[PDB]
Amino acid sequence: QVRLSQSGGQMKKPGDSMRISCRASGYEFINCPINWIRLAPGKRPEWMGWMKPRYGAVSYARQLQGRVTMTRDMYSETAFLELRSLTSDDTAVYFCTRGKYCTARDYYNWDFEHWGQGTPVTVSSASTKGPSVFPLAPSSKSTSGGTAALGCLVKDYFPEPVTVSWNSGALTSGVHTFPAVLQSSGLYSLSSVVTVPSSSLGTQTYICNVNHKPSNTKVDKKVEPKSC
Amino acid sequence: VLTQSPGTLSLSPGETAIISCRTSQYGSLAWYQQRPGQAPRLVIYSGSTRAAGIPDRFSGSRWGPDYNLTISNLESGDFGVYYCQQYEFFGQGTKVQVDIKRTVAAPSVFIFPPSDEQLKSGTASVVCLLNNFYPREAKVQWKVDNALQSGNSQESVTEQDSKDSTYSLSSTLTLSKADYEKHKVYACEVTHQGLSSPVTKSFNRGEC
Amino acid sequence: VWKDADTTLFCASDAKAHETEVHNVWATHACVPTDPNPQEIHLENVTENFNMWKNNMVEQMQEDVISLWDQSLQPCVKLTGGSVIKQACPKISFDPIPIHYCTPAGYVILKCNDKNFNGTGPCKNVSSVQCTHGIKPVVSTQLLLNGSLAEEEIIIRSENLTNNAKTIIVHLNKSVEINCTRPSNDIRKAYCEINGTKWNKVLKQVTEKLKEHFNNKTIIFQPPSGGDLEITMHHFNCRGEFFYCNTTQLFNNTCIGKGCNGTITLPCKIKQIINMWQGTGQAMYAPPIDGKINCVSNITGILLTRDGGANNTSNETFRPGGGNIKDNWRSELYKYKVVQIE
Ligand SMILES: *[C@@H]1O[C@H](CO)[C@@H](O)[C@H](O)[C@H]1NC(C)=O
Ligand SMILES: *[C@@H]1O[C@H](CO)[C@@H](O)[C@H](O)[C@H]1NC(C)=O
Ligand SMILES: *[C@@H]1O[C@H](CO)[C@@H](O)[C@H](O)[C@H]1NC(C)=O
Ligand SMILES: *[C@@H]1O[C@H](CO)[C@@H](O)[C@H](O)[C@H]1NC(C)=O
Ligand SMILES: *[C@@H]1O[C@H](CO)[C@@H](O)[C@H](O)[C@H]1NC(C)=O
Ligand SMILES: *[C@@H]1O[C@H](CO)[C@@H](O)[C@H](O)[C@H]1NC(C)=O
Ligand SMILES: *[C@@H]1O[C@H](CO)[C@@H](O)[C@H](O)[C@H]1NC(C)=O
Ligand SMILES: *[C@@H]1O[C@H](CO)[C@@H](O)[C@H](O)[C@H]1NC(C)=O
Ligand SMILES: *[C@@H]1O[C@H](CO)[C@@H](O)[C@H](O)[C@H]1NC(C)=O
Ligand SMILES: *[C@@H]1O[C@H](CO)[C@@H](O)[C@H](O)[C@H]1NC(C)=O
Repeated sequence: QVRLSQSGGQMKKPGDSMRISCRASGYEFINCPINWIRLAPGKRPEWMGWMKPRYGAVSYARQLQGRVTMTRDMYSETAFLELRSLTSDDTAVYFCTRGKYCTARDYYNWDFEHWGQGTPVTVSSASTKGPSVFPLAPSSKSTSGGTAALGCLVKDYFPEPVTVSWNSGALTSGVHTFPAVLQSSGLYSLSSVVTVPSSSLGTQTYICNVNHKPSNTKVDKKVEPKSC
Repeated sequence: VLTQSPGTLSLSPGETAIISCRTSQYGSLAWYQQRPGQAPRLVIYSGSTRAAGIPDRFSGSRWGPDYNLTISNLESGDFGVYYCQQYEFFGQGTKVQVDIKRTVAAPSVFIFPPSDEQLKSGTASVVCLLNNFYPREAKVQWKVDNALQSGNSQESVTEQDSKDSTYSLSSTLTLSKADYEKHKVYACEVTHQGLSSPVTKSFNRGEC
Repeated sequence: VWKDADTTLFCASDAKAHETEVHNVWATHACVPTDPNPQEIHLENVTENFNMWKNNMVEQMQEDVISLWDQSLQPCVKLTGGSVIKQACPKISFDPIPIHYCTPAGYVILKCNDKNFNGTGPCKNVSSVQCTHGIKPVVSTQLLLNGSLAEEEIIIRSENLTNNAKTIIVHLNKSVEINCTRPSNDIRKAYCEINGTKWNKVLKQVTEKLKEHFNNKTIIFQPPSGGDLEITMHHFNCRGEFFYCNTTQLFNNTCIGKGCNGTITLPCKIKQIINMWQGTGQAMYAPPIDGKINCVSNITGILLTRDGGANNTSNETFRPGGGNIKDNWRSELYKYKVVQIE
């Protein structure tokens, strides 16, 4: 039975180098190539390159030329991956793979039947930044028989996560806190909203409580209708 | 070179998933399944050949450059992300997630101008909320002085609500303070099965 | 009526009994004398499909060359499987001779005679023969040496050009000499001389042929991306000594775009600790012999790999390949296939 076993996950900073291994067994190691594929949530899986144990022949994806090195140890039947100059875009789960068809005479590299269990690698700055919390105000005229929407926009923090509660958790009904998005700036943002009876806008006070543990930040923001 | 569609399928157990991949080149096409927190698994290779262990509910077809993976009678183990592959090239992936059926519900639409507090920062964020709707499929388009906007918005969607089985979505339009003050009318247009026509919520910048 | 089949071929040669040369001695015990009057029957109105990349003649030649090297080029030390084997390693006489492969009774070899045949697909002029031409079992990487030349144009060979995992064989129609030398009185230092005028013209023609197969994209050469010395350098055996020559200068993109004309001298070194192409492990040999070590060869082919990746660039990058010695035999056996008569 063919098996591929990979080294454990690791956390890196920008600029660092990473090294992972993949130990193969259950077949003749030199008969077929080993590939490296990285999966990042939301992105297409990316082929990094293959390596043929025979003489350690390699082929690297063009876009990774100069940053990547694939080697192997013949005795321990182990393949190795090194990736230099890490950035946030390198955050991914890394797999080694081998084709389904592999004999002593012939192979087809690309039908990946065999995958290692995967090696998660996170590449992030050690710096932290607290959220900016802006209100999302209801409306102008209070309709006595309708429902109003309000919330607060939680912008430009790093890293994940932030959590939001309302009135210190007293208000839960109709609350939607959205999954964060990663902005072009490299910083995260999310929105938290809640629907409430429009008749309570002049009576009830609505505070969103924002928590961001990495920056040790807790901020309360009162969301009220704009005066005009 | 590999165009996989759609991005997301929201289906109930028992239904059938239809996933398609358009190619432009020559070679055998494979399909992979990635279950949550697991390594990808070879499902199909060479267009329609089922890998070992794969039940016949999975089947691959091909018409011209269009390859299709159809999964009949969906089970729990079938949900996850699917990828087509040709040589070193992979599709963007299709997320097949569990959807619980309910009646059609139109979204309540709300638009939020940028805060005055934020406008001090030099940036402006306009938020559009689509609240409590079903099914998941919804289109949001931003218009600024009746001009279609592209590349300056991001959306986020909630997981299906465990109580009323609805979804909610927020779209954020981000502009610079200078670019924001250049225009007057800001609108988000919402199209959804529960609306007889697309609904537009808007405000005129400045006036309250 | 015949069908494609495989069998146990026998070998023929012109090995001499008085020669102490290694290949000769092997062929003396393993082969029969060649036929002075070989017969070739040209088949009319006969179209046959060939596939050089799935030709089992190649598998048998591989077995023979391994057996030859194993029975001759015995290392002082054989480092394999964690264990250490110490044998006697005397200096030998080494010079590959032509070897013919032939079919037994009931089987015949079909030979493709299309001048522009690329290795796979149908063939119009087909002939019938009992034996192949004389093939020298030259073991090398990056460059094919002392082989046959293409008839008409330069021929690009690959099981599938769209597949970056598949080796590319460039078959030249004009040989270019390479003159390697280890002068007498660092004893392990050597060099190869190549006429830069002939090579750069040939190399230019190679890029133009590749343009035809890659939509007129910019064709760029690069040194290997990594691997053992046997493949990152031009590896070959001359007079029993293992040579490792650096080929960075042989693939000068500047000289195929002034001043590059002249004589190219590649830095070579004779190693004693080598990785065996038999897929075994490491072998340790004696220090090089004294005197002038020299051998002149014909570059008749080039082994290339093509870069891949999720890109959109308008240039294709090629790098000197090799390491799979079975490919060396494919480059000569490409026009032959074994069939069985009923
Ligand atoms: C080239 O590869 C395709 C699949 O990638 C295969 O179907 C075809 O037979 C190959 N061609 C040759 C000549 O081997
Ligand atoms: C193939 O056919 C032509 C025409 O009969 C002949 O002249 C040519 O020599 C043949 N090719 C070979 C290699 O014999
Ligand atoms: C060789 O010729 C066959 C038959 O026309 C063709 O299918 C194949 O693509 C060619 N291969 C190369 C490498 O040109
Ligand atoms: C080398 O090439 C020349 C012509 O360029 C040829 O005459 C000679 O026989 C070749 N040597 C070999 C094949 O050993
Ligand atoms: C070799 O082939 C090339 C085409 O790739 C051609 O330009 C050249 O004239 C040929 N050499 C000959 C016929 O000697
Ligand atoms: C090969 O080069 C050496 C010097 O490096 C020279 O003496 C010899 O004559 C050359 N051989 C040929 C055939 O040109
Ligand atoms: C290289 O070969 C050319 C013929 O192609 C010849 O005229 C020239 O003299 C050679 N160069 C040297 C330095 O010998
Ligand atoms: C080959 O020679 C070039 C000459 O500058 C050198 O830079 C390169 O490192 C050499 N390659 C190897 C594998 O030693
Ligand atoms: C290519 O030739 C130029 C000009 O002779 C030279 O400067 C350069 O080093 C050469 N490139 C190599 C040897 O890779
Ligand atoms: C090629 O053949 C010539 C004689 O035909 C010989 O001197 C030379 O050593 C051979 N080259 C190799 C690498 O065997």
